Amino acid sequence: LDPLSETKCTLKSFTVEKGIYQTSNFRVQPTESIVRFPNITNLCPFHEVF
Amino acid sequence: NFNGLTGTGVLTESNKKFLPFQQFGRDIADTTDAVRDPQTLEILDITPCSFGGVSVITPGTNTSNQVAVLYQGVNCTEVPVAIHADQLTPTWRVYSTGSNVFQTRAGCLIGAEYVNNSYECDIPIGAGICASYQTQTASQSIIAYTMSLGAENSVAYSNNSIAIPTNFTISVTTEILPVSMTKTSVDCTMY
Amino acid sequence: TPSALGKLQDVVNHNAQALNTLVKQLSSKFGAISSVLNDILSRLDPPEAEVQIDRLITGRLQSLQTYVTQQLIRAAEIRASANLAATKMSECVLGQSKRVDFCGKGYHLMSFPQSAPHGVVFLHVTYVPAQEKNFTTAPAICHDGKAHFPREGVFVSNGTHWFVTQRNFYEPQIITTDNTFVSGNCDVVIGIVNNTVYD
Amino acid sequence: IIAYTMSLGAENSVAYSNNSIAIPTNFTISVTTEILPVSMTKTSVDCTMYICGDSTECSNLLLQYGSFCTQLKRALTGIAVEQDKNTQEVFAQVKQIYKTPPIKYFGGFNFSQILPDPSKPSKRSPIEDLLFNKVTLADAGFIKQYGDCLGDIAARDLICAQKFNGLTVLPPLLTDEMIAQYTSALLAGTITSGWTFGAGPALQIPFPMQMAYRFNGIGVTQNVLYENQKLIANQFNSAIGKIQDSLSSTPSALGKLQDVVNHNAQALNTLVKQLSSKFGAISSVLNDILSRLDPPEAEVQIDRLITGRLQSLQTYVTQQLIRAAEIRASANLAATKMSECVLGQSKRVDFCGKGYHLMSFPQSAPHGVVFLHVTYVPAQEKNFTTAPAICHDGKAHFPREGVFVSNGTHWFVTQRNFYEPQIITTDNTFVSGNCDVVIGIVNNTVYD
Repeated sequence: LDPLSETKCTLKSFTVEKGIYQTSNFRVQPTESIVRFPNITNLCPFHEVF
Repeated sequence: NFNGLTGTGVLTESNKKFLPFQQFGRDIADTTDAVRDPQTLEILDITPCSFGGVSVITPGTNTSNQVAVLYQGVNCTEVPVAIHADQLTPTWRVYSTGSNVFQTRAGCLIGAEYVNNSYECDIPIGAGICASYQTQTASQSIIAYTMSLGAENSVAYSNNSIAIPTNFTISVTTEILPVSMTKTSVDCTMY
Repeated sequence: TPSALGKLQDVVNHNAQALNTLVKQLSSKFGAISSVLNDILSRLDPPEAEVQIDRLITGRLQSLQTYVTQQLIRAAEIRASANLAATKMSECVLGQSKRVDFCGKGYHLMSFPQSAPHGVVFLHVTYVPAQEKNFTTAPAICHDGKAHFPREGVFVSNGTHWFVTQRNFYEPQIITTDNTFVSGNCDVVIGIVNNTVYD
Repeated sequence: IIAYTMSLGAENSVAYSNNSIAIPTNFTISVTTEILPVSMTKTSVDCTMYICGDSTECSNLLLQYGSFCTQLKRALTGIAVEQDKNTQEVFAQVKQIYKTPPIKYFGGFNFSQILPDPSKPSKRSPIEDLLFNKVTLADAGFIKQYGDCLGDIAARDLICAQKFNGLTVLPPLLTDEMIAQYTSALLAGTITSGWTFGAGPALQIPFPMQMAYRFNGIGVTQNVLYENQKLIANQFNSAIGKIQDSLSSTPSALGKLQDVVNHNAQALNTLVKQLSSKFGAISSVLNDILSRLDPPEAEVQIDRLITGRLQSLQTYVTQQLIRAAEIRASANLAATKMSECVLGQSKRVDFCGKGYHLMSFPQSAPHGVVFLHVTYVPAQEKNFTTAPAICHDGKAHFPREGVFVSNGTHWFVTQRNFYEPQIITTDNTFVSGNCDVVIGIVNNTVYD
């Protein structure tokens, strides 16, 4: 919810004394993509049988 | 993913001299740092995605709930969160704006008003900047200031001037030192 | 001040935080389907149960090694303080220490020990001068053909007369032959001044 | 290659005798560079970044440990705050930041080599500039632009790889400028007041008189200084310059601090390389296992990797804790050395430099401290005949604060650490006891 809440969860106490008591976490960004490059390597003789 | 090699990062198109027999590149730390396109020949450097640790500066909860945030080792000009609420899940807590940012040599400090008044360091952040929930802003808020190393002073050194005390004071200071810890014992099988 | 004995309170807090965490480690399912042994033997057969119990034995053993290791390191920190307290006791209490900033801040007069739980407290008494004045100093006094240096104190003048006195207490007394020692002429001294001496 | 038995130094044989005493006729002010580490590199780690590798499937499995990772984090934070406290206690011993006045002739002494030079930023001294240029830090913990790790990784920028796994170095609380200010304040206080600014208020007194009291604190009377003030100032300046030249040419001057930083960097690098090691699994990446092996055994494999990397982190933390205990002992020793040599005149031998200590000066070294110990050392000694007492009239006259000597047909009295003959006088010699109990008493006159 808020930084004051993510620090209590790590300190496991609902009261947080004065200071920098917790380096909560780090920053990240999600992504998405596809697989199985490449495709132009070659054709297929599948047409020869059909 | 290019030829079975998965990962996450930012491509920056380097001119790294990959030879015909080279398709992947690993840096000094055995970490991937460049790859070739399985179709074309462009060499793309796999640079890391936005990454940086956060430190939550909080005064005594008994005092208040206003809290400051520090992105250690990151310049404010970077992308701290700057999201539209639909970019990253693990850090829904957003503190992009606030009109209170001060870029220290230790990181971008959000939620603290910088002041030129040097006081005694209460909450050490880093790079000389310390925080405090001073009530001289009167309202009260989290501020930031270069720690005051002490009260300025000087001695009028002269080739013929000397100082000799006239009275004294019997100061009784105190010192505390741990001498013995708690003596414990354990049972391997019972534990 | 409630945070005066924090150095000692930290000890009993870490010793508690060391065992309390060591108890929560028993809930850690180290490569196992359950952290309670009785549940494993009740749910699996000995052949397949040993494949799980053998794992919990490793983690719970490493938890003790991780515990005993820190205690040894902590034990070294206490002895260093105990040796310092043993030295600060013998030097500050059983005698007068000339080591600056060791038996308190200032010239050491005496120290008094006080017992405390899992620690020790020293009441250091120090001589701190105050309300000093400024005078004119002369490294030596040029008498009738010879320079007289201060035996143990230092020379000073309020502007019209010269007197000798200790450094840490202004007790001006006249320049006397017994208060000074003669060594050489005056030309060898840089900032020497002329002033009579009492015989 | 030639092997041999190590020599224990050049041999010597003191010409001892029941009536032979050696006393110095001259002396020399020497300066020695004593380096001591005061801090080490601070660290902070993310368990998931190091181990899992940004995978939600491995996170909760890593959360099955929980406390294990947090214990290490707290230990590292403790080490960090301990390094900060060490710096504070070593440098911030005085709360009054003294300012150096317009340099006037200090009876001959020239501190231009250790005073802050305003001709460049950081307001530090040339020796401190050299010290800073000698040591190179792999990661000072400062701000790094996002473009740094975005290309041109041919250099030794392993910090990118170390940060890709949670390992990150923090900047120390007190910047180099604050340490320089503390050092300059201590130097100004010791050169303007002496040993008084450590006990309380700054009592001003000429540096010549300060050095005279230093000398009186080791036997040599004030006259030995006043009558040889120019020579002593020249010796001090020459020794300072020689130490500067040595620290400049000698590459192994700051070897202790260099080894400290190298050990820290090597520990970080090996802890990173441990990631590429196959801890009995089929691959180093958990995604490969997830995409190739089934959950039933993939969970056990992930547990295996997690245990291995947690043990790696635990070994690193234990080594860092031992090194931190070492550096804490060193920092306490440095604080004591400051309080004794810098803020006072120490009587302990081999603690404030080789020889009788007169005064010392601190210099802000990176992750450490360099003490310039000024000492008093005799030279060109000479042999004389001694007598424990002097019999004049049925009574023995003993020395008050020195020793008897004899150049032949005449007898005189003098001090120990310097040669300054004076006639045997009643004020110089106290009388107690007859002449029958002493073994080596000689018949001679005591002037009145």
